[PDB]
Amino acid sequence: DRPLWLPGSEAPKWLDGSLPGDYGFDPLDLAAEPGRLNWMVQAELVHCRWAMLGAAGIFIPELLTKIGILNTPSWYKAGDATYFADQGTLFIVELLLMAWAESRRWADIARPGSVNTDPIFPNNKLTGTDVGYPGGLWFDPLGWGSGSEDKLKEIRTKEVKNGRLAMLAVLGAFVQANVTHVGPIDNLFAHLADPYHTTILQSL
Amino acid sequence: MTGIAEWYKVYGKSVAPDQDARAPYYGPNRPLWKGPFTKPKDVPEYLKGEYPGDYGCDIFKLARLPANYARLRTQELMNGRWAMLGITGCLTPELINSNSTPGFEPVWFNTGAQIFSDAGIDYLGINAHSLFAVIVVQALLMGLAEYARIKFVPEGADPFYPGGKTFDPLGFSSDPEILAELKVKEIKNGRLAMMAMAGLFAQGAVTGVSPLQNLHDWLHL
Amino acid sequence: NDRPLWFPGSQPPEWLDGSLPGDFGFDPLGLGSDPELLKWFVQAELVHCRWAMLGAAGIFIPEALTKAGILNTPSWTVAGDQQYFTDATTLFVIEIILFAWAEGRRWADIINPGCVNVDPVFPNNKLTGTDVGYPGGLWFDPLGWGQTGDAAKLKDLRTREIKNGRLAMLAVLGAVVQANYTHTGPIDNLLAHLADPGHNTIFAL
Amino acid sequence: YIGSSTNLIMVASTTLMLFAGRFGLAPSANRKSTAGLKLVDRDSGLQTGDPAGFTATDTLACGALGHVIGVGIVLGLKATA
Amino acid sequence: KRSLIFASKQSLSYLDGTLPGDYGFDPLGLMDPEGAGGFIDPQWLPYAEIINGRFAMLGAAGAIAPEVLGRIGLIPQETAIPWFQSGVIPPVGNYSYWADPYTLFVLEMALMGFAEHRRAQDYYKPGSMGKQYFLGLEKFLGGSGNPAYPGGPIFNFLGFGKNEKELQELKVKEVKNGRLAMMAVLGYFTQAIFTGVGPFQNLLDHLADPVHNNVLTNLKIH
Ligand code: CLA
Ligand code: CLA
Ligand SMILES: CC1=C[C@H](O)CC(C)(C)[C@H]1/C=C/C(C)=C/C=C/C(C)=C/C=C/C=C(C)/C=C/C=C(C)/C=C/C1=C(C)C[C@H](O)CC1(C)C
Repeated sequence: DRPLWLPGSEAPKWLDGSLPGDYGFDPLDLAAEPGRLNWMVQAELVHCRWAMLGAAGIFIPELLTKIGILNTPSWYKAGDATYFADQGTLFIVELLLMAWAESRRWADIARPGSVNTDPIFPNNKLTGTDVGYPGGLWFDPLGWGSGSEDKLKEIRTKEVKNGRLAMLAVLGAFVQANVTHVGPIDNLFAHLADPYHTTILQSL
Repeated sequence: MTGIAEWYKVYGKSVAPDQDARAPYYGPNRPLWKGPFTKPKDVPEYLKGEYPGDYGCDIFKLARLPANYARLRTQELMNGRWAMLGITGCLTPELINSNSTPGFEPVWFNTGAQIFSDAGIDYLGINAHSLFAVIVVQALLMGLAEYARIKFVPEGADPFYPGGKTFDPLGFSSDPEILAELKVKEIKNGRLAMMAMAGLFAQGAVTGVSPLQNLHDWLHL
Repeated sequence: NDRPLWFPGSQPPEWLDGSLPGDFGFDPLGLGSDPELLKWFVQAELVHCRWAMLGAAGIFIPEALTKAGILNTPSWTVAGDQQYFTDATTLFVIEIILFAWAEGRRWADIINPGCVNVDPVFPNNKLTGTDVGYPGGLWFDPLGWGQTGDAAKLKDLRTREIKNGRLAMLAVLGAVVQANYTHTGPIDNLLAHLADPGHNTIFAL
Repeated sequence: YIGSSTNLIMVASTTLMLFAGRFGLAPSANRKSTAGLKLVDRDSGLQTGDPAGFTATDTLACGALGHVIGVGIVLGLKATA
Repeated sequence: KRSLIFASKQSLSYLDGTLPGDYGFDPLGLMDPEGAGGFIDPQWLPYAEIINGRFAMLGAAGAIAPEVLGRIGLIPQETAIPWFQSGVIPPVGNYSYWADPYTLFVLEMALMGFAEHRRAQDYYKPGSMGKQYFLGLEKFLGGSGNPAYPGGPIFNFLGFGKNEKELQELKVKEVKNGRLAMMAVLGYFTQAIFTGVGPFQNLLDHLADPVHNNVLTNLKIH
């Protein structure tokens, strides 16, 4: 039917053919129970989108810092720099603003098509019909995610794949700076210099 | 009905006729190789439970052919019985006396080079260094027992459970039910002997010290 | 199907019937009784035989060409403990990564024949092979030979390959054990054996 | 202490008493002794998983008497030798 | 039909399975209805078991909670002390609270009396605590037919056990956890005497070197 993670195999029954990025990769059957599949697809959507943003703040800064256009600190040292606010205050402000946005999304997931109206002004509405893809003039200012179902799967598939790669990259940076005690981009430009003696094994 | 055959204080599962000594270990309601986590996907459709020690573990699908299944069962029984004797023969020497001061050896895996060099085999503390005078005798004696076992089945006795008067002199198998459970007991103790043997081989290969001294080091320290 | 046997005066095992290449009814232990296990075993035989062909070549030809010729490889037994472009404990991982792909494709072929006959990148470069253990295509049989339509010449060539391969397996096992014991290379040991066939043997250690 | 003579004596005494009680060589809950020291069977009313009829009370009694006898032997062997 | 631990012919006559934790374990025949009396009778022993078990659940999860929370480091370390050093036994250890432990004991006796006497009066005379005026909330403390399970708007405010099957299973779970907590508190006491350190310290000592840190090695007291 479709190219799966393994060339010779049979896709799990629950992952029939529908969701974007569907490749029948579920060895552990972590979405076999009915109803859990909807939760997981939303969960992966959230992580990947966060990871995309998190990778652009871990590599692009260091990308245009090592060559030098910004002079920003490293990703793993930005947690101590003094900013106009306080680190603790910034944490709490995030927590409440995150609470509002996360809570609005949670209500959408639990009851689809119930949080589609602006509270302050009950005239502005959010254009969205698929859970996890809410449009409107804020999230979708260009109308690039509405129309034929065919293009929806393409762009959605493009979205998740870049996201899956992004999640993997950020996991690297985390562990991969933890043991090497050096920046990610520095590792890249040290791996293309002497590739055969700059490997995971030679870092213990 | 015969010598220590009415001796019904060894059953293992039955205070009374409430069980018939074969209800468990056989049939559909029997213990399986993953306890209550054996939702049927790996329990095949040929391991119904007619044979002793059937726990429904055929991951690699070796016994899917009924003829091969019988051969494997016999082969399991034979390494099983020999393993039982071997582990007993590897431990009892080192529960009676110890230390390799004379040409004696308390270590199971160092008793075989004992004759080869220095002295000869000195039972508990039959000499010289002649290999091919035990070898021939053992080869001759085993070849004929080996040969007399693969053949000479009296008329209809199981070639692996003869149960006559020379192999079942004590008559434990007079009652069919007590033969059914004793077979389970035999195979299960045999499997334990085999795992113990693999432990001795692996532990000797790694640690290189006598198995009981390994236990003493592990427990005491 | 009467045919030459490993042991002339024996009844061939029932499961073997001579159809497989190199089948001489040599199953004294009755290991390949189950048909599926027999299939797995023939694949294992083919892979070991080819790897042993390569190993025998790389063990003897350089060592045949050191006592003469030009190539002075000091030994194959101490060849591992040397220096190269890359270190050993990471060359191993590089090899494992490079081989995982091909070994997985072959595994999938064994479990599901035909599913791994297409090039993943370009869906046109097929392999054109319906017999397991012999893909063909253009990476494995580039120079035409490998197929004969509907005939038995291919079976003869298959038997030739199997037999050369079993010889190579035995030779490489001999290389390993005889290097371990004789503490010396294979080719000079051959020369010494030729010098004194009688006294120079497996007993004059 | 595991290989000590005291440990060996105590283990042997307890094991021997448990064996005697379990295999009908000593009085138990279901094994009454008459005036002639012959063992007759009685219904103590205690259900046990032991096929022979060894109960938890039988186990406790046999262990207690085995410990008593083992302590006696240990102290006697210490005082004498 | 059920698991039997050490049942007997006598015990199984009156232990049939109605009670949640009923497994026939009555080697002493303490719940025989033939000789029911004051406190040794079928109506009181299950209730006493439930109450001892509930207080033991609070005890086992309370005698070790401050020590665990101080080990993970979120309560002050001076409040992260073994249970016996919290003023319950002043000789082994004492702590200075807002009131001396005898004033605290008098306050505890007053409050627990107001609660416990009402519980008793509902046990002896069911429904008698929902009639007389009690600060206007006597209607919440009415209880049900079973003294051990009032299940009112206060004692059951998340409303578990809507159906009878889940209710009974939850009863069995409560009884099992209570028996476990009772045995755990007995272990706390004996280990406090024999070791001199808190239960979590004993657990960590056993987890560190199990073969040299156990009852056999540690009946040297100190
Ligand atoms: C193709 C197989 C092959 C061949 C041609 C040789 C050839 C030789 N070996 Mg090696 N060897 C082999 C396999 C082989 N070996 C294997 C499998 C082992 C492991 C058991 C050994 C272990 C070994 C040791 C330990 C020693 C030799 C030695 C020798 C030499 C003297 C002969 C001898 O002692 O035979 C001994 C042979 C055996 C013990 C096993 C029999 C060999 C195979 C199984 C049977 C023959 C197969 C086939 C019919 C031969 C066709 C040959 C054809 C091309 C003419 C000679 C150069 C000795 C040496 O270095 O002398 C200078 C020596 O010390 N070999
Ligand atoms: C909830 C039951 C429970 C649990 C989990 C433990 C656990 C432990 N006890 Mg405590 N103990 C208990 C009850 C319990 N005990 C009771 C009732 C008593 C009074 C008889 C004691 C008296 C006691 C002493 C005096 C000592 C321990 C010690 C220990 C440690 C094990 C080493 C040892 O010698 O054990 C000995 C264990 C016993 C003497 C009691 C065995 C019988 C009881 C009923 C426990 C049965 C456990 C059972 C499997 C249920 C576990 C529930 C759950 C974890 C699965 C370990 C932290 C030792 C320690 O602190 O090491 C540093 C130590 O010196 N315990
Ligand atoms: C079941 C199954 C199922 C699924 O399907 C899969 C799986 C899981 C894989 C599987 C598994 C398997 C296994 C585990 C097996 C094992 C085996 C063994 C261990 C054997 C032994 C076996 C063992 C044996 C025989 C033993 C023997 C012994 C002997 C001879 C001995 C000898 C001796 C001695 C005495 C000592 C002295 O001084 C000397 C000598 C001479 C040294």
